[PDB]
Amino acid sequence: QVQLVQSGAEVKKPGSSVKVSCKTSGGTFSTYGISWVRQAPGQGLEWLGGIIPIFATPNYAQNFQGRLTITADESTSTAYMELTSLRSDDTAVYYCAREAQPNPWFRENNRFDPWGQGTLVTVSS
Amino acid sequence: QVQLVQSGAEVKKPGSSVKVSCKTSGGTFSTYGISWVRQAPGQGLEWLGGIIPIFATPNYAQNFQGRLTITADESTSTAYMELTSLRSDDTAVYYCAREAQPNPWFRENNRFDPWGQGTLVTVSS
Amino acid sequence: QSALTQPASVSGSPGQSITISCTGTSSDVGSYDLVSWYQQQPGKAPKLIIYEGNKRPSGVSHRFSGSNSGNTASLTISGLQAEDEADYYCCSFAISVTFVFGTGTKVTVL
Amino acid sequence: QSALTQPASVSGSPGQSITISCTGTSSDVGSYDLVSWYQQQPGKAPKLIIYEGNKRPSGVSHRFSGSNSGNTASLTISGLQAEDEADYYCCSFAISVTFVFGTGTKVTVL
Amino acid sequence: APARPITNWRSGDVVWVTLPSAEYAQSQSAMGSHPAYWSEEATIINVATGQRAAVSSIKWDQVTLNGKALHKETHSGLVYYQLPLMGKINFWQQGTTKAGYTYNYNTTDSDSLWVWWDGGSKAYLYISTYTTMLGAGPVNITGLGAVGPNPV
Amino acid sequence: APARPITNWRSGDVVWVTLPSAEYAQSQSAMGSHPAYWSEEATIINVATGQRAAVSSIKWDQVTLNGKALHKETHSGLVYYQLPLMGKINFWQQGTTKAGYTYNYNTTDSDSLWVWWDGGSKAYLYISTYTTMLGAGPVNITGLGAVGPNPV
Repeated sequence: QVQLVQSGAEVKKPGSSVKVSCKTSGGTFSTYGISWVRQAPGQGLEWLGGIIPIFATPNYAQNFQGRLTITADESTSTAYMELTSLRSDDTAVYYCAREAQPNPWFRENNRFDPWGQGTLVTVSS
Repeated sequence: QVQLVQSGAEVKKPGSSVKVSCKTSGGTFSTYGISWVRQAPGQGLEWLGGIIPIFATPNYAQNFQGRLTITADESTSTAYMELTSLRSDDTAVYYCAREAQPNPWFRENNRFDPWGQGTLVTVSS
Repeated sequence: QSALTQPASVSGSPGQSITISCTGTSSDVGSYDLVSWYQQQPGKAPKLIIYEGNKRPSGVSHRFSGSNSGNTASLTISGLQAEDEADYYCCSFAISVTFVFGTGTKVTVL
Repeated sequence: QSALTQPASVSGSPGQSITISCTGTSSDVGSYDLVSWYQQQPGKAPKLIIYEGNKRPSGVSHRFSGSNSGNTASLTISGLQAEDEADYYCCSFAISVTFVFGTGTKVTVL
Repeated sequence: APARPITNWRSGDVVWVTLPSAEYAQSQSAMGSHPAYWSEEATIINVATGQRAAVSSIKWDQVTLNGKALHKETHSGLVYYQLPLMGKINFWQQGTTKAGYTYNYNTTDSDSLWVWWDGGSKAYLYISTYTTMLGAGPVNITGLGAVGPNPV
Repeated sequence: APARPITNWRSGDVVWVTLPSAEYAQSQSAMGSHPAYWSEEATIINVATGQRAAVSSIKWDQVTLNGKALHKETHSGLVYYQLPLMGKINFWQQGTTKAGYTYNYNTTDSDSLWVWWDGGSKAYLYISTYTTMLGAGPVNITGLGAVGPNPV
């Protein structure tokens, strides 16, 4: 059973930038995928972006293009996300999830079987 | 429906070399395979060799290694086989067959759906 | 890109069956035979219940069934219980390399 | 490399079923779930009847069934008729990139 | 499940190109007046998915990379379509160890696949080359590459 | 239904090698005292079949190409295993357009993948390079190639 462990909760002032890390224990990245999903308090799930570590070509949603960066490290099985120019509506619980599809290709057939514990980021003062 | 058309029957003296051509009509080679099977009169089918035209790396049976050459032409959809140092027991009907496995890889799971009309080679005097 | 429309509120009595739809527009949402479903109980992280249309992961209760009809993917829960009172989301792949989550549906027990 | 052993002579009365075995030795003959069967009537070119275990090509009579049990692949013909009186061969892929044909079986009607 | 069509491409895809009868061109406009090997009956294969098609049989104005249309360059009235690659394009003579090399063999720049389309059923596939190391033509050439990111 | 194991290879197979934290070696014995990039935790992928494994996790005395064992060269007491390629090995910095080139970048020779194995759970994967065009290391490198015929 592979485990996804995320960094601790952070509080940041508006206009700053945050970096949330996701740790893969019990295995390696291999040829799987990593996706970032955030949930604002009282709202639904919003997919932020994802990456396939062997491809190393991240792709983001329209709302976060030019504002989000996703990177993965193979030496240490850690995936990163970075959101800049934080606003008050960026306050959410950010989830790291694994795209459980062994083939990096055929990525349309995919699922998020293991989920991270979730990191809560608060953008206020 | 794709058709395989072979060259006409030939009579060759012992010790000579014959070249049998197989023409693909109704389509192209694409990424399929071409195999050569011969049947001596009154006996069973014997697999001689095969090739994947895009790979262009022929492989032969143990008995015909160093005696058989198989090549494929893509500009003109024709497959060739060449047997050298002909003996009296080489007299047989030679068949060209298509390996109807679309993926060049996964070649283990294969079948010979269309067969050529067969070329009868007689090695005597 | 437009999100996947979901029936925000769905309710049912204990024992009956309910169906949650997932409707999208455009071919940028992919085929509906490959839509995954997730369940989020209050305070917990989302967990996968149905993936690849109607495939159930190990340990998922056999009361979750997934269908596909044209431009709508449906999740059906049979034998409603108190532990089915959660939030359910559908996700799919896009022509642009992205994932789109559904609007979300809350399941209530009458 | 050793060929595939076949029961050279097999016979059956009109109506019953017959089974032709295809036994090999040594990983080198590949999986027996991916064995193809061919039928050769007198004077005609070989034609495929069963491919990839138990898959029948279009136009092949539905009386041909293929099985797989351990290191033996079996072809079964139901409802023997005069048109089933031919020669049948099994083929398989090898670890060396080659194809191995069976010894061949002649079907007779009593 | 339905297969991913060869018209739709993604970054990190492995591309297999066949160049039957490829000819040598001294200068290609799409590659900045540099030598190239081109074929009239080229075939493109997505290795991971196994899908295939003849280059002349593809409507190249409908080909998308990561959901976006391919980059177009109008050079001397001829419209060329670009398929970017991660790294260089590795091409060699069919069935032989003899292996060609591209124009930018010294440099660190990545390569690209260039297609000329007339809007009908005639398409030309171009691959970068330095000289006639594989012959002046006709010569059968097989190339391999990995699809790169969308041009910016 | 059982997938083809990555231990068994065929000619024309497409190979995908990852070289996390690759280091530069000025001279490697298996490449005739020529520069190479090597990684300690490399990963090999058969692109067409989708199978994968860590290089250190593979028993390299059991790897067969076309049913035959790989060629071995004992160089200074270290046993190296060879995976021949059709054409050159195409490698680039991972996640970037920056693309490296091999030693024989003007020659027409093909490349090969060299693996050092200790007989246990420690394997080194080597890819041919000319200079430190991707840096002295550590650097993440992705390589692509097509498997060639058996050495004769």
